[PDB]
Amino acid sequence: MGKFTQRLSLRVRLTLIFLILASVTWLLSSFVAWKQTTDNWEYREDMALAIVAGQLIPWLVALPIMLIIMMVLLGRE
Repeated sequence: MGKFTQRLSLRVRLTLIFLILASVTWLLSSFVAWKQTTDNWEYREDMALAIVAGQLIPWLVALPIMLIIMMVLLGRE
């Protein structure tokens, strides 16, 4: 497998998607754990308009990342 040899943001395909997918899942978990309060099994914790934003933030950024991951293989995203 490659990616590590190239280490230029992105280059390979299929592997990077899985890697990022796992990274996103882990990130989401870390985010869920990263609870905020004051100043500036579980699954669905009682919250008004925060959990959605927390989940959305990484999603909005991850979405393009995935596209870029796949696009990089073509030549450029």
